[PDB]
Order: sequence, then structure tokens, then C-alpha cells
Amino acid sequence: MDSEPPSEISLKNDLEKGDVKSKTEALKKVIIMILNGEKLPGLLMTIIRFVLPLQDHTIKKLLLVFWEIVPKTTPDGRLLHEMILVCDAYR
Amino acid sequence: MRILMVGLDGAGKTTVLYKLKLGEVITTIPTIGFNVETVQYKNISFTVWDVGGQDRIRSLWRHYYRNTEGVIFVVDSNDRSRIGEAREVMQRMLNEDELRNAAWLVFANKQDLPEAMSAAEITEKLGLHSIRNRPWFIQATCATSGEGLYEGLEWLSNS
Amino acid sequence: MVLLAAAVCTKAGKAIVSRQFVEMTRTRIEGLLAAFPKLMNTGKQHTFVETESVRYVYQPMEKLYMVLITTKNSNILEDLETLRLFSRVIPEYCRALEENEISEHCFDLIFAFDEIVALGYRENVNLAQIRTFTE
Repeated sequence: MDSEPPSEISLKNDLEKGDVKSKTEALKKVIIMILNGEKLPGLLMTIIRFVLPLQDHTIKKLLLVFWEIVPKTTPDGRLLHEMILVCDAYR
Repeated sequence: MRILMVGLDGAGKTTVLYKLKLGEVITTIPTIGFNVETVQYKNISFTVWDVGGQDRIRSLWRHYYRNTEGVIFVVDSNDRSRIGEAREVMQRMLNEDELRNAAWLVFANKQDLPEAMSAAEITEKLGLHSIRNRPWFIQATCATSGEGLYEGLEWLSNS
Repeated sequence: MVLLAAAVCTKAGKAIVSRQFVEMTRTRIEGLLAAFPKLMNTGKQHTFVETESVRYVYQPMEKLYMVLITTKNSNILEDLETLRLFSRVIPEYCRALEENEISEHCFDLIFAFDEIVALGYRENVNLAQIRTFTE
């Protein structure tokens, strides 16, 4: 997904699927559309839900990636708190 | 079947989960995070998300709401100071659109303790009678003995 | 920051994958990469070329440009060296540069970018180091 700004409905579906690869790919697809500068908050609860505690680095690294380029803007699955869904289980 | 089990810290959520999964009473630590496990009961495989109840984590439950078929809300029946707080958490949880049709099962837990509030008392304090929009049930439990646990899984499976 | 962005480009006229260390160059990243890397960063087959008041360091790989951009600078050796280390890391993820395969490993490359250059200051990376993260 080079740059496709309407694809956020499919990404939500792909983000949790019971297959780790699909989830990683989805979250990756979100990153590439934001970096170009395209739509991203719809997904947030889905994105945040699988990855949170785990020591399994790749999804964690992917989520960690998305928190330095848009964390502030996206708020469906995060909202505003001191120990946000950016860092609460990332302790 | 997808299940979200929450409640305030120390209610007994992880004790319940691992009693169900291992038939064992484990020595818990506060859960900073979740535990997720699959349990077989009578041809149903329940995937239970036990999400820690301390404040930081409490702020995160909303990410586990979506796709939830049923909600186990664990209450420490012996703690009277925090029952109002439980009531407050649970009431706005009931207002959550992703939790809209999910089956609501309250566990009044630590029923084994001498001064534990009764399930009826808890039902009045949590305002359970006022839920008309979906299925609810309250069940007295003791997670250490295992009492009431499977009666819960039973009720849940009949959603 | 001294290093605005670290960016992999396709001279299709767009930034294929790119990294904004702290929220500044979002959409900005794509326009710079899209115009300048097409002209060889406006180069002549010189690693440093500066255009529209932004220093572009680059290496061509196919129809693609691996690009480092700065608009400030601390030392000569350093800018090349982060780009260089990046160029060891990029074929591990994408088997040279190529827009479709670059696109698929947005996460891989992007993560390396954060790791390599942190808050615009050129840290160091290596293919083994990269592994712990994507594990």
C-alpha cells in the first residue's frame, strides 16, 4: 500500500484476524498511509488491543513506531490520560 | 465465545481464570496488563480476557470491549468501601456501544469470607435490577473453592 | 533535530516510506522527496547536492533514491555514515530498493529509521541489532 488514502475499513478487518502476520501487515499499512499523510484514527481500538503487554517484539515495535509520528492525533482507542495506551503496559 | 472479565483490583479475576484453566489456585501478582486464556466447558471454548483492575490498566479496558460476547464483572463481596466505585465503573461500562449487546454476568466473589455481602445485597448496590436492555445474572462465587464458577460458565453459554 | 527526516524515495514522484522522528514533516516529507529525488536529487552523480535550501544526501538504486535530508549539519563524515549504515540495513529488509517491496516493508524500514537516527541525531545500527526489534 504505496499510498492509498481510502482503505481504513479493510485495515480494521486485517488488524485482528487471529493471524499475527495479518495484524503486523495491517499496522504496517497504517504507518505507510500516515507517513505519506492520510487517514488513520478509525482503527485505533483494534490496533491497540492485540499488542499491548507482550514481549513479542515485532508487533510491539510496530506499535512503538506509530507512537512518534501521530500519537497525539489518534484518540478512538487511546483517548487522553497520563498512562495512555501508548504507555501503561509498555512499562 | 469471547469473554471480557474485569473488576476492581483484588476482586479475584486472575484467581478465577486460572482456577478455571488449571483447576489450581495460583499465587497471583497484580495484573499490569491482561491474561488471556481459553477454557473448555461443555463444548464451548471461552476465550477469557482477564484485564487488570488497578487504575492505570482500568483506563485501558475500552480496547478490549470490541467483539465481546459476554462480560464477567468480578466484585470482592468483602470490600464495602469500594462497592460504590465498582457500581460507578460498571454503570458507564453499560453505556459503552461496543458492549451494547454483551451478556452481563456479575460474580460476587470471596463469598467464603464471614462478612461477605450477599449476592442480593450486591445486586442492590450495583443497580443490576435496572438493566432492561440485555441479559444479566448475578452469581455468588468462591474462586478458591471453585464454587459458582461453572454455574457462571453455564449461564453465559445460554446467552 | 539536525536531521529533519530520513527517507526512502521512489522517483515515481512520491516518498515511498519515510520517517518523521517527531511530528513535523508528515505531508511535507512526500513533496520534498517526490520533486527532488526525481532529478537525482538535482545531483550530477554527487552524494551531496542541496536544493530549495535543504541538503539532500543520496544514493541511486534503480528508479529509487535512498535519501537523507538535513538542513543543518554538525559534521561532514556523519551525514554519510548514517546513510551508509542505512544502506546496509535496507537490502536485509527489501532486497535492494524497489517501490512495491519498499512499500511492503514500511514497518521494517521505518523502525530502522527511528533506531538509526533518534530525534535527528545519528545513532548507529547493524543488521543483527535490527533483529531484536522485529523479533
